Order: sequence, then structure tokens, then C-alpha cells
Amino acid sequence: IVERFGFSEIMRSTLEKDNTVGTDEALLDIYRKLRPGEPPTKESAQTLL
Amino acid sequence: EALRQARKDAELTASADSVRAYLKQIGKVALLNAEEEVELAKRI
Amino acid sequence: RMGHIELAAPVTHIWYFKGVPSRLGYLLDLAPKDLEKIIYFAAYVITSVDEEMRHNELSTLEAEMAVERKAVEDQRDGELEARAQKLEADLAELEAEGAKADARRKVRDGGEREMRQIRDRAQRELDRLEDIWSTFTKLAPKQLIVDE
Amino acid sequence: SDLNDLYRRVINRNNRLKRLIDLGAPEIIVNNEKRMLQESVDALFDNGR
Repeated sequence: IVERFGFSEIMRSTLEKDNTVGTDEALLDIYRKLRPGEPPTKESAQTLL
Repeated sequence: EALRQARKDAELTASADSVRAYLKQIGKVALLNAEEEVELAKRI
Repeated sequence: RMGHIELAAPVTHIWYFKGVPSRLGYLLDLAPKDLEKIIYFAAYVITSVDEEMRHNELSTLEAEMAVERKAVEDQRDGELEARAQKLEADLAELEAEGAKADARRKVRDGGEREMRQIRDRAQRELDRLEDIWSTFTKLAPKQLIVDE
Repeated sequence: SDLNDLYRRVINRNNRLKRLIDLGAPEIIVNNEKRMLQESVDALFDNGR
């Protein structure tokens, strides 16, 4: 992420303040936000997007 | 761990849509097999 | 001339529920979300509580809850002892036969992890009982209960 | 008149609730029927609110 969107300070700031550590953490949060009320998984987190 | 908390938080949601709420509440009980059916009917 | 339908169950006039400010909510001091949950069968609510019988039986049912907590703790310690026996068997197998230096520790850590999960189940039970006792101890009218 | 439809829905759901209570039904079905009746009366008094 810093290799591609690294030149701006806004991006570095976002990475620092994001607090989400890990691909699976991000996918879990995304699924919990997009389709709440159903049991979060790994399958329906990836194939969701 | 975090997934567990997420699932629990999800279970405490209304989902407004009444069809959605009923479709949620019907999935609580698992299905059965033939022997379960016959014993249940005998109980009735 | 007008007619009238006799509803088999009561319903709430929408004008006094959804129209912000929720007049039903202000009258009953129920949050609009809570009123919407109760009215649309998404969460139960307590309408009466015998504070007298709550108070007087706060010791007898306390005794019953002590008995139940003791029983769950007894099954907990029995599970821990079963873990200890299985771990003794595992270490006997590991250090009596020729195995890898880490394989013995692999199985031992596996067993201690099974016991960590057993203690997590014990914490789950402790929650299931103590949260319910706490919910009763503060049980008052107009309190919403999600998670039927 | 576009109001006979809402009244018809209310009456259908009320009669069905009466029959479900009379027969003896699990709390899931009867509570769903009650929620539907509440929604029908709501729609009768104000659609889309």
C-alpha cells in the first residue's frame, strides 16, 4: 500500500490511523459492515466483494 | 474470538424487513431425519 | 355509517409511535428503538415485577444459584482432572517412546490448549449463570430484553 | 378505491390470526402473524412511514 499509494501524506496518515492489521481482519470488518445480521464467515467475506 | 463477538452482535439486530426477520428466526431449529420424524410423530 | 374490525390482538396507532417525537416513547420513557423492537416483536419487555418476592427470595434463589454454580464448578474441576489424567498419559507416551524433541511438546501444548478451551467453556458457563442472576437482580418494569 | 385493498389485508391477517390462535400454533408463527397484523394496520393508517 505504501509502495503504490505512498507519495501522499494523506495515505500514510490513513495507514497509520486505520488500526486494521491483517487481510482477514479487513475482510471480517467489511463483511460485518456490508451485510450485518448474518453470521460472519470467511467464504461470504471474500466472495461478497 | 473477534468473529465470535461479531456473530453475537449480529444476532442482536432487527433487520427491519419482516420477511428478513422471520427468515432469520426460522433457521434457529435444525432439521431432522426419518427416525427422528417417526419418534416425534409417535410422541404426538 | 361506519363499521369496525375487532382485532384478534391489540395494535398500536402508528401516529403516536413513529411520528417524531414518539409520543408513546415520551409517555413510557422508552427509546424509539426499544419501542419499535417491542411493538414489532423483536425484543421482550418486562411489565411487572414483585419487588417483595424478589427481595425476600433474594436469599433462597441465591442459595439455589449457589448450588448450581457449585455444580458447574464441580463439572469444571472434573474436566480439569480429566485433562490432568490425559496429559499424564500424553507425557508418558511422549517420554517413554522414541519421538521427536518437539512432537512431545507439540502434543503437550495441544492438550493444554484443549484445557484452555475447556476453561473458556467454563467462563462461558460462569457468564451464562451470573449474567442471568445480575439481570434478575436489576429486573424492573419497562426493561428491554434482546436475545430471547 | 385503493382503501378496500388495505382493509382486505387487515381483515385477512386478523382472521388468519384468529384461526392460528384457535388451532394452537407455535409461538413463532403466531408472533409472525401478529407482527404482520400490526404492519397491516400501520399501512392502513400510513403507507411508507
